Amino acid sequence: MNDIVASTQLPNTIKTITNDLRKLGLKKGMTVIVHSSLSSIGWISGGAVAVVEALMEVITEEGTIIMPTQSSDLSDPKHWSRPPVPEEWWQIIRDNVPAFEPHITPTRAMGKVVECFRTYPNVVRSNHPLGSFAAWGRHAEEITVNQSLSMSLGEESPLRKIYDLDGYILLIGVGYDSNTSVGLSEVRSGACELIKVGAPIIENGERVWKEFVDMDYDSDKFVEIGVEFEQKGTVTMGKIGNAKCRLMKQRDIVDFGTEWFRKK
Amino acid sequence: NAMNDIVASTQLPNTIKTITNDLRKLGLKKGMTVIVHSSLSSIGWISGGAVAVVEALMEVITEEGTIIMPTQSSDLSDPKHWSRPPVPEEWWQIIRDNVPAFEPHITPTRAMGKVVECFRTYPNVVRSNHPLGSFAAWGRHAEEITVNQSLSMSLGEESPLRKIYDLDGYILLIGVGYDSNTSVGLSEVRSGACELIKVGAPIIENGERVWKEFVDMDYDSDKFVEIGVEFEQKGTVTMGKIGNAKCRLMKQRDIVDFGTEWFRKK
Ligand SMILES: CC(=O)SCCNC(=O)CCNC(=O)[C@H](O)C(C)(C)COP(=O)(O)OP(=O)(O)OC[C@H]1O[C@@H](n2cnc3c(N)ncnc32)[C@H](O)[C@@H]1OP(=O)(O)O
Ligand SMILES: CC(=O)SCCNC(=O)CCNC(=O)[C@H](O)C(C)(C)COP(=O)(O)OP(=O)(O)OC[C@H]1O[C@@H](n2cnc3c(N)ncnc32)[C@H](O)[C@@H]1OP(=O)(O)O
Ligand SMILES: [Cl-]
Ligand SMILES: [Cl-]
Repeated sequence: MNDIVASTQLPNTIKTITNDLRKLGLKKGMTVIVHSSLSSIGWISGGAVAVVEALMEVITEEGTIIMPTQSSDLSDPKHWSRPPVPEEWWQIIRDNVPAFEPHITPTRAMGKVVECFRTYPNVVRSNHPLGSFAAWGRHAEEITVNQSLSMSLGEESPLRKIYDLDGYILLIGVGYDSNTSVGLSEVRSGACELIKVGAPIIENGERVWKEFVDMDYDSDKFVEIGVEFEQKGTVTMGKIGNAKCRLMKQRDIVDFGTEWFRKK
Repeated sequence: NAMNDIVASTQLPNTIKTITNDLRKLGLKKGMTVIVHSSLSSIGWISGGAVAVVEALMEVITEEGTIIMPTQSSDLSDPKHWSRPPVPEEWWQIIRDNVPAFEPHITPTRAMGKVVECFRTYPNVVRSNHPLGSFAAWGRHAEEITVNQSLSMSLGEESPLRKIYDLDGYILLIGVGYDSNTSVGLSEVRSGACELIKVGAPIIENGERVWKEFVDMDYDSDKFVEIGVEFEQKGTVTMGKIGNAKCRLMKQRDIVDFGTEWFRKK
């Protein structure tokens, strides 16, 4: 916090952030999926809330804002790597981990900006226990509704609805390893193996541990993809405060990513 | 490596069930009024994290009891007085003109913890109207406790601390000490322990952002830990473990009355 204060000349505000966003190319009526690091911007008067109102101010109710709202805490611990756990636990976890509930389940590894956004009124969340998304504005409903359990990031997912709407991805202080849209590139190219997975859901107002199948998604290659993608000079770059940001068409990068994965 | 440590220091995973046992053996029970302060990590590894702890509390207290937690948002306060991290005066007036108004369902808390962030978003959980020192509550007296908080004297005789007092309710500390024990700020108000300062914050007055100036105590938890140590000598605090976390259950009137008397004796 001390550092963030020191590295900032004047405070970022809803107004400054809003300028920065417009200079960069965000505009009224656009569809955008947003990924962010709050600290990278520098000190902000209002933190997470300011970044959310600024996005809202620029895009407006006639535009649409989406953000990933992933809750991997709820996943089968068999496959747990980041931190791992003893096999005696596994079956206890499956039998006791609380079911997914849109309004309730916290995100993990998404950031304060996402935590703040998902609790806003009129912001709606998709129905996936592990790979949900939240959306606001004009196509909120259409984007978040009827996500399939299997293939969370596939052709029945919000990623594809953003694709069909020819929308944009915005990266604030983060690189391609956070660019969830490229998962759809994975699916479309068959980049990863399938695995049997599970999660807890409310089936008939009744907790149930549901097994189903998904890709072993891997953002390991995303950064590489992004570097080679940017050689085409189709990404807009500029600062929000101190943060290096990026604005691109989602179709652009998803299509590049599909072709890239195949070329291997 | 923290998540790693927490896992390593845990024998079997904490769950809604285990946490609920521990609460009951400690003395939490149906129909009780309780203000809860916590460190999630202190418990050890929990299947479901914050959500587990929240459900466990509801499971024990039930809709016939009441749960309260502080939902403070000091981010929104006049930067003149900022100490923890400070900011150049050139900013100060900009901050007052631009920092977003408080909104109960919107404004994140600062320094309260994941358990509070999770709690305040639960349905049926209602939050008081203060832009800096709000509280959130659930169950039988949720409404009565959180309603009509005065601007000035946030933690005073028009605050939720007092409503908890009148109800003869409890304080629960999970993995945290008396420096987190917000109730004692009533003791401060009752005893006149701190100076009064002209403060401000941004509110929605008529669907309209307004910077409001008003007056409060310069509240100081610096002495709480000392107060707590001397308080516990009377042996009226119940102690026990939730997972790995050393916990404490006491009657709020007990500690607030001791605290009022303590502060005066000086
Ligand atoms: C394959 C896939 O799809 S990947 C999943 C998609 N992922 C995403 O979209 C998330 C992408 N973002 C990231 O990965 C980021 O690196 C993060 C969020 C993980 C980490 O970024 P951070 O800035 O460290 O975290 P975050 O954005 O939550 O903001 C919190 C930090 O901002 C800082 N902060 C607090 N208040 C303020 C303020 N007023 N002004 C500026 N900074 C502040 C604090 O440092 C805080 O950290 P703390 O929680 O340790 O106090
Ligand atoms: C006088 C007054 O009015 S002041 C007091 C008002 N405030 C309060 O009552 C707050 C009381 N609590 C405190 O003071 C504590 O020190 C805190 C909350 C500030 C810090 O406690 P922590 O345990 O570090 O954090 P918190 O309670 O948010 O728990 C989240 C942490 O638990 C850990 N965690 C995450 N998942 C799990 C899990 N399944 N199991 C266990 N731990 C987990 C993580 O470290 C997380 O922190 P990070 O993810 O940011 O690294
Ligand atoms: Cl668009
Ligand atoms: Cl008195």
